[PDB]
Amino acid sequence: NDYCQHFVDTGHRPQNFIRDLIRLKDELIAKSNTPPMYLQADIEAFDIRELTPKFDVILLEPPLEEYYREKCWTWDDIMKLEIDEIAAPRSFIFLWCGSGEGLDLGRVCLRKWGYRRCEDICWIKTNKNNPGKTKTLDPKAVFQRTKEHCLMGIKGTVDIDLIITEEPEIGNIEKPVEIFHIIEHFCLGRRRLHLFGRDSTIRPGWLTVGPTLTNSNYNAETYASYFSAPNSYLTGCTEEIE
Amino acid sequence: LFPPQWICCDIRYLDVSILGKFAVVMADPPWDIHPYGTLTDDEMRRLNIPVLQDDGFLFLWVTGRAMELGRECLNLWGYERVDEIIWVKTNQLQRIIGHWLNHGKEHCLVGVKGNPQGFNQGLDCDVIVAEVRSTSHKPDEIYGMIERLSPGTRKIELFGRPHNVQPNWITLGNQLDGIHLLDPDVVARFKQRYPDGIISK
Ligand SMILES: O=C(NC[C@]1(O)CCCN(c2cc(NCc3ccccc3)ncn2)C1)c1ccc(CN2CC3(CCC3)C2)cc1
Repeated sequence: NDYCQHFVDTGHRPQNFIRDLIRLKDELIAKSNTPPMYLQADIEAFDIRELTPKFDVILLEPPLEEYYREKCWTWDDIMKLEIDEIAAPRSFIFLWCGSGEGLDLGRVCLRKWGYRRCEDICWIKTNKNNPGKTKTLDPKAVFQRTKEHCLMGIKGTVDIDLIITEEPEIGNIEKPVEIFHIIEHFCLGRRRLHLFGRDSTIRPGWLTVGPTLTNSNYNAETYASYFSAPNSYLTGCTEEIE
Repeated sequence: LFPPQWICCDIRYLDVSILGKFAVVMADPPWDIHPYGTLTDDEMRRLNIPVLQDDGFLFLWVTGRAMELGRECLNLWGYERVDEIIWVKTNQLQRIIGHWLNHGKEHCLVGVKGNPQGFNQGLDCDVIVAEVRSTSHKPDEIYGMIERLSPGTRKIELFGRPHNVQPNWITLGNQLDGIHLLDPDVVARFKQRYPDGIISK
């Protein structure tokens, strides 16, 4: 059964036909999580170094133009972010790169900031609910684009690399929340930064920084107090120290 | 000449200028990641891919650090990467089958060279769902996507095996059974360049 031919015949994406305990770890993660902290900030005009301490995990979700088919950030803007100034010497990054030139310019970024790519996480979008919706292609595109990539980067010394959900409605720019589960399940540390998050993505265990946030509660010394001794090196996947 | 053609050879040493120009190139290279018939990074870079096309598309399978090295070769050979196919690997019941995450997919960079005219861009989408056959066997769906993209044109596969030979394609690999060429222009240029049927340096 050739699902590519079927897609050409019917408009049903091949991924429409994909089918489909230790969740104690999930509960450890939740008990480890710092209170949610968040800060409204125009990251273009903002001294990134004010965000202390250095982060174990950075989730970077710049608002690309391609997300608005029907302020956007160019890869020119993104590449100029001083991301290496706030990353811990051992740290991880998750960069949403879209599905176009971002797959190349995002790799340049990761190298610019001193990371190496260890994983390529694909968010594959099903169209079970609108097989009769054709895609207006990027001029350079050879194929209808039905996925987005989140690149994982490492610097210093259970889950699969796929997320499958239904294609969100036009104008919905949200990424699948499953990326957070993948990230948290790595147990990489508890200093977790989400750049370009929104009110709707605020989440325990995370510091969210973005221009559209309506409220802020970030205090650098309050934030640093969550990781002062004896809690300096917890993975996020262990018990609190008594 | 439409039916399948092939050349058992060391792709490092074959003079690919005898083969003419192709609307589509596919390569599935033996990258030097984490060896068997492996090519080093410099050998990959030095492959004379540039002579193979003037206007058309290259399909380049990549994994591990070849995701980046394949982008290097692609750009060095003169291509812009314009798409990236992923093949979600399933079993016969459509269930999905790098030390941080398990891998559910393989990647195929799509590069463009020149200004391809008359291709059916946008017919297929960039996700393949298909059953794993045997190790390092790519899915046959890619040939269908390529045929719908560029129907009836000449194509060439690098590092193919005998199961890979297809009509409209010339397959190169060191595990093919001899030479089998039917296109007269190719046959002529092959006899002229290789009067004794041997491919050495
Ligand atoms: O099996 C493969 N390809 C056939 C070969 O036949 C094998 C032996 C080598 N090979 C040469 C090598 C050559 N020169 C160098 C040389 C020659 C002799 C001694 C040492 C070096 N010339 C001509 N073919 C090619 C192969 C390799 C990697 C993958 C990865 N894929 C999995 C994937 C597919 C889509 C999902 C991506 C798949 C298939």
